[PDB]
Amino acid sequence: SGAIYVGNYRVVNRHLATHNDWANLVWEDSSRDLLVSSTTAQGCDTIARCDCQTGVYYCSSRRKHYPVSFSKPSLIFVEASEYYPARYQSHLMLAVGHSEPGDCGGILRCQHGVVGIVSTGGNGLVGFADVRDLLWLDEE
Ligand SMILES: [Zn+2]
Repeated sequence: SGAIYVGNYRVVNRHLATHNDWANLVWEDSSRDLLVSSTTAQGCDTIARCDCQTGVYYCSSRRKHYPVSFSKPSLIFVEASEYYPARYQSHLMLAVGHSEPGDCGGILRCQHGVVGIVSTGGNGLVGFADVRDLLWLDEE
């Protein structure tokens, strides 16, 4: 589990979105595993605006933050998980690292801020749903 809180926005994995998230929907995209809902309170996370390929992610299943290299956001074929079939996921970045289903929502961060959240795992790879292209999170 985990979210990003920027401005009046809450960013979560679409497959973990709550009723309250859907009842306050701003934007969602199944192909990215993302959903954004509106918040009453201001959040304090900063979204990275960059093309970094190194950062640190939180892995809840090891109680650890791991420094990783990660790939460019791309359309990647992902094996079946407990929450999606095998499919193409868009705007996904991979690193070599541990990722359980419960690790979804863990933050990947670089020097510029939050890059994205854990979305995929297996075969010794962790996949992150990029948010750096969602420039509208910075405004309105
Ligand atoms: Zn960066």
